[PDB]
Amino acid sequence: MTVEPFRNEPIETFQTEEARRAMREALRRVREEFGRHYPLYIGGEWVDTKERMVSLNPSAPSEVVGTTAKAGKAEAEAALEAAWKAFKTWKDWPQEDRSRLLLKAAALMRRRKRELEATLVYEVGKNWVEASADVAEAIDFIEYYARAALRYRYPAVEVVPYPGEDNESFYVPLGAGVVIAPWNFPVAIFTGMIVGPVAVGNTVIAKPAEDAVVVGAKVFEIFHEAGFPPGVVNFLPGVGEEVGAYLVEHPRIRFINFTGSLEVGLKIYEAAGRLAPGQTWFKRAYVETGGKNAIIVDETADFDLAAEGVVVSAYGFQGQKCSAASRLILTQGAYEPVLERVLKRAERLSVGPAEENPDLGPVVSAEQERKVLSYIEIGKNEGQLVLGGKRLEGEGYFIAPTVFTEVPPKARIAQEEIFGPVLSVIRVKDFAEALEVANDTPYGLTGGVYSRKREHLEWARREFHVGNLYFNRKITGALVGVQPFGGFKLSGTNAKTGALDYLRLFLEMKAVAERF
Amino acid sequence: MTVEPFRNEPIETFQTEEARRAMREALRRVREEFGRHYPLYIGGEWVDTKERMVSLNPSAPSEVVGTTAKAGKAEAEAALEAAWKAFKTWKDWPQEDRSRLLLKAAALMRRRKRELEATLVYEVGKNWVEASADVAEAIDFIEYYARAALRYRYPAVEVVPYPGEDNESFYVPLGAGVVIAPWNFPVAIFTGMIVGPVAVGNTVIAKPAEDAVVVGAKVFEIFHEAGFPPGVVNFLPGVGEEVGAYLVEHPRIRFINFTGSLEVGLKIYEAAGRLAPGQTWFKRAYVETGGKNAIIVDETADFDLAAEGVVVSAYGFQGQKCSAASRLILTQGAYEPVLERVLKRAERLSVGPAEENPDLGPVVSAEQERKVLSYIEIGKNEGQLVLGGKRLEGEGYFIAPTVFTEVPPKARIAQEEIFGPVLSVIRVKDFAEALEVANDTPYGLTGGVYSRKREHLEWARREFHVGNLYFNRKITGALVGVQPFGGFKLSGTNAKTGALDYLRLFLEMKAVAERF
Amino acid sequence: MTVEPFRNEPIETFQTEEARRAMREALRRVREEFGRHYPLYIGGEWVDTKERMVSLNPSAPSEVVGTTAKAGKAEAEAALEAAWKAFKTWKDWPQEDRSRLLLKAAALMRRRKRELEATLVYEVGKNWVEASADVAEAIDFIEYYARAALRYRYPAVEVVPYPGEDNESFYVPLGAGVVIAPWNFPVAIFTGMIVGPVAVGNTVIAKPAEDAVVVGAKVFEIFHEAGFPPGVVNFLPGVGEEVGAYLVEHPRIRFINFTGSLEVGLKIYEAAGRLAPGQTWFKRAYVETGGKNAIIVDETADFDLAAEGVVVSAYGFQGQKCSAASRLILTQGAYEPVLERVLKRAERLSVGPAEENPDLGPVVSAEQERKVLSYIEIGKNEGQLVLGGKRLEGEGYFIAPTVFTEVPPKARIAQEEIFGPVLSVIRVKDFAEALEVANDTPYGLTGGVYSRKREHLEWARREFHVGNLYFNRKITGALVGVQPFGGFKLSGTNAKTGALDYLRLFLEMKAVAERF
Repeated sequence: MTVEPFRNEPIETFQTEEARRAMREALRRVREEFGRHYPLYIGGEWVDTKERMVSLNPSAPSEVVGTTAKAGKAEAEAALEAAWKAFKTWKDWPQEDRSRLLLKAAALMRRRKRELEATLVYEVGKNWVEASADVAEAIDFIEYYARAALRYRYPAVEVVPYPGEDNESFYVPLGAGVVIAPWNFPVAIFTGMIVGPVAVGNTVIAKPAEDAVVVGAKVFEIFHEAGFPPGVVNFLPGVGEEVGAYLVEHPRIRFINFTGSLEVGLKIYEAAGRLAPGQTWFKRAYVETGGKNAIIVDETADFDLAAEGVVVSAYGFQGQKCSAASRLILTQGAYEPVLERVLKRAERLSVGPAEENPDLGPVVSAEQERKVLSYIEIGKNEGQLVLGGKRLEGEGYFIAPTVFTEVPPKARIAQEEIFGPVLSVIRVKDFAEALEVANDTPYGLTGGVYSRKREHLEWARREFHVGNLYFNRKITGALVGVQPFGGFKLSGTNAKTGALDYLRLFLEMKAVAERF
Repeated sequence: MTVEPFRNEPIETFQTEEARRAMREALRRVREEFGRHYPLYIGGEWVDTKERMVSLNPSAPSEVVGTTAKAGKAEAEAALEAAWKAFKTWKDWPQEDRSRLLLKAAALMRRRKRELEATLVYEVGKNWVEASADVAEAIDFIEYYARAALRYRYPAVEVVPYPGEDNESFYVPLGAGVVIAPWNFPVAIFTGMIVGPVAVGNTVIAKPAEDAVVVGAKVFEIFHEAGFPPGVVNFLPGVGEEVGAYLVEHPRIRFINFTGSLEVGLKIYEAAGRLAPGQTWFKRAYVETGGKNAIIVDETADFDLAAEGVVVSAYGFQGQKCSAASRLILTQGAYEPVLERVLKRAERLSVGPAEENPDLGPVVSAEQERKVLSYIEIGKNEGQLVLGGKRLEGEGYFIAPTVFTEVPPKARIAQEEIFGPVLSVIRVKDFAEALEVANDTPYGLTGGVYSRKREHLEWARREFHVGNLYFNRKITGALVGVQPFGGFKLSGTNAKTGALDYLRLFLEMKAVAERF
Repeated sequence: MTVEPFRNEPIETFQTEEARRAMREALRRVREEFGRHYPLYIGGEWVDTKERMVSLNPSAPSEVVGTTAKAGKAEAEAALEAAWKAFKTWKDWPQEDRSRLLLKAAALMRRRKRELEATLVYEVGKNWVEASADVAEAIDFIEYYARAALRYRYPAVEVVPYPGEDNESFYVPLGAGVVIAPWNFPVAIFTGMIVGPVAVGNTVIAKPAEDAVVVGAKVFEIFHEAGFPPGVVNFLPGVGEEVGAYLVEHPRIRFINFTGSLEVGLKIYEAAGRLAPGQTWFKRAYVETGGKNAIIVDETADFDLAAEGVVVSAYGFQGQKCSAASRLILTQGAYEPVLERVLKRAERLSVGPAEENPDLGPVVSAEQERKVLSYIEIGKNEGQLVLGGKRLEGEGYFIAPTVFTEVPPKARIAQEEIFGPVLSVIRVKDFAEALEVANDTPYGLTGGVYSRKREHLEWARREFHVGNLYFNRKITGALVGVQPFGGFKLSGTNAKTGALDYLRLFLEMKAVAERF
């Protein structure tokens, strides 16, 4: 190793005056630039288009936070040509050189931390700490993948020798692929999905989520200053499925890296399985498609600790997380004690403009607002509404922390991903039943258990079928390197982000023998 | 390690009297066993059916090597139920226990080596050494995967620690899957495709190729004797696409491991990408789909060494190998010298009943014979026939070693996998043109270069785009452990068999954190 | 590793206002609970008895600090049955699970640090820092052994392979044993002696020292909350030798872990060597039996540094340490300079109620007071009393720092462990003679040398025969992991605590071969 061992970027808590002052300055700088226009980034240069996209402030939707160019099929094709042209030489860069490029990008991002956080606050409605955790995670992905990539350097494969021959196996990148990023972690996941494949020699065309095109553009400003060769990374903000569909079904797209809804993920995986006219390979598609995550609490748990972790997991970033606790499974002995504590804590949560650092900002868009409110109506017909369930005053998309009790395990609100501040509480007889209910959903991303009984925790370690399980702590905020992130079942293909194994997905192996 | 380091099983050459005596007795006993009936193997027991399948001797098709039961949808469903029931407990076996079971199976297979080789001679027409290499490779897969599986034992993932927490990541098997094996390596690949997934905790339903159902049954006799728990491995010989289609599209099949034609592989990959009604996961499909492999020879090569390697690569097992040299690319200076030597060597090759240990036995079936002969007719209008090109006298499916020269790079016989004793010779100006022609096919499995020029060899190491490349030696016969086997492009998904990476394909990762 | 690398728990110095405030609050909480009664802990539950034991405050013996139940043979038998019942399943727990249980216990103990320290202050008379070091050491043992235990996980033995066979050697725990703990480190050593054996699969019956039964009970409150399965750890406070003798001589006690006086240690080792009626194994007995530790100072030393280290080593916790400097060996050139400095420092030491954080609290009991005063009388007949040697005013067992000079090397006070604040100074001609005198005792636990001469230090490294040797620093306070603790000769069996080797003592090995 030529750099210090990996360490996670500290998440700013803003408990110091300096931190608060720095954030206020960043917020002012960002809003003073709400009128900025960000073009597409293709072949190492910013390319503008006739049509544009408008990004709004979810805390005040009548306020524009920026505009960007709008990519169509023509621009997607141009980006693909640039990506393949770049791949021809980028794949030959020594891994040490590619890793240093990533490290430079991380250093540049770290120096623009407050700016990016403030952009997240205004563009997607994250409060201060949620914003800082997002940017810190992005930095972590860059730092982690830069180091992990070196573990695959030429020639990395362990093989059995043979007399009179040299047998050498090594990894090579796949080619040019497309990244389809989410709006809930538009800096962190957007960055990770791009730099992971790029680190080992692939080139990428990235389509940011419509609701977060501005912060995505700022991330590309960092890639540009870092010096990635033209074509290695491309930025294509767009409206609708045009760009994404064109690339996913393209015969010359080598791989697809996607994080988003199951609905879209299913279509992408199906399309990737088809041989487009003239295609000369089997496409690889990696998809992370959300979950319906539960936290189980039994009668032996520290009820106050459990309540706190549940509230953080259920309402952090307004519950707009694939890892969010949307189900609370309580055994009979823990039902009343835990529910009472959860309600008392939840009712004290503040909701308002994200920049004022409330416990909850607004949901991301009018469409998201419509979906969450629709699920709330569905919930009133399946469970018992005991807290919230209403839209709050203001143009911003403010929704109150909501809790439904007596929810049947197979109810729609207990099975479908709402992606909003809505928690469904389910009462069960014992721990065995808690596990059965926890596992009975089409998903398997995150899960948690609050209990002091060792046998219950170890039982869950072996039987709570989720990719990321947490005991006596929140189930959100997986840290790069510490907790490989990815799920089972309909939560995706188990592409563990923030783990050594992630990079292997973007490599193929060659074995070369020479008989002397 | 608790066993000796892995070593490849020696391939018998039958040069000693002892080896010849043992082989003659084995061949006689197998022949005297002609007509035997082998049932299906489901849930730890042999289960017969009303309908049956017949396996013929390609060297004398009027002879019935044996018959087997015929599985339908009902039997497939029963096998799937047994496989999932077995998975529940098999996945919990300590890895050391599962690995010892594999080692036992390898010891049992080793003691039945001559019998298995003799069965290959009669059922699929392999001469003696081709048969020995096949069985040796099967033993190698078992020995290799038994050891490789231990490298993934609980808790195998390297993670970054975090204060006040235990963070443990580990691998777990996927579930019950289906294996669709080829007829050309019915002991080796059949075995490898099954024991790899099983070694790490998965359960399998195996469908042998129609032309090799008898030897597949004998491999299952070994699995049964070894003691694999009921349901862990299941044997389902069948006719047509019924069984395979039913399982590949089944909502309860977790993964598909396939080796065969590109036509079938494309259909399987597409089907695996769809969510069958009620399916609760994204299916994994691994496919190895053949190739159009070339050997390049330039003017600096040892022409005699090259000619020998080309003949072995092109005509071994009648060219019925995904790794077979079906293209010979000669630079201008090497054209006449190498072609003259190849023709002289090829015309001396003996062809006849496999039991006689000829250089070439028969092709595997009447349909395969028809297809190869059809391609020969096509080739006559594309290139210049200079050797063979016809069926020989006899009931067996005997085809003479065939050579076409001055073949256009884009001719059908220079692009499509014939899978028969047909070599297409292409004349190019220089090495650069040779590499261009070598890469210009939809495949990328094996390739070779005969040259003394270091710069050409190293150039090919970087640019001859195939998964398994060989210099100054044959391009067939990849050894387990020594040469990870798998290709690029339409040759498949690059699932490298006989390599540590192979087992990772049949595992998913879980990350569990406990905050103390 | 799944947790951060081991680090020693910092020892609180109470130099901050917060630390002092926290201690004062803990002291108040502890004394407000002086009326508490603590039962025995058997089979996962607190079990009370008719008879009780009273624990007194050595700084004010008329004040009761708590009462506990009193175990007899019947309770010892009940605990033994519970321990064996638990062993049957506890031995099968994955090591990772057992280690996590220890880590939980450490976290719980860390959260109750001040409470435990305050209990040590009131129950055994430790001043503030001595109390904090004790609790910190206990936490260290738990953290260290939890990690060290994983180094022995299945299958940990390195063996030579053999053809056609699997040869696997692994460790397994012994069974149920008894722990007999000391009163001088009633949290640290009490904890270490228990959790070490327990971590690798053994079960334990622990008998706390009579003078420290209350703090021992509080440690068990931690074990109970942590969740050790019923029977794994048992608490049996008792009076006299009844409980200890019954268990040590029991045919069903597998091992004995003891730390205490040589008198008792000799009897335990002798008893362990006998086969009790019906016994089916050779008992293992580990004993740490004190010492008569010396610090040598030659004429090249930093006299001020030496004097400070000597005073700390001789009078820390009133000299009631197996590692305490009870002999000061001075070469002629260092005699006057060092003795003068030692006397000036020692005469400034404060003595009084432990809660006021004096340099010295009271000795632990009336019996200890009687013993120390008796040795002081013996000393007046062997050496020259130059400092202290008197009981101070107050009901508390306050004894002044004492120094005898011109002490013959073979005098009783220069050979027998006083375990009180009594230092014997011996003058010698040169370093060679210093080593001879240092080695001429029946013990060999700790020792120290203050010198700047490299040749003298390295000479001592090779010839000062003690298990724990220190150069130019105090000879007490061995840190877990840093300084494996244990001695030679009559100081014990050299069971190095806080070292990887410690756990091996509680394991036996099995070798299993399978011929395939």
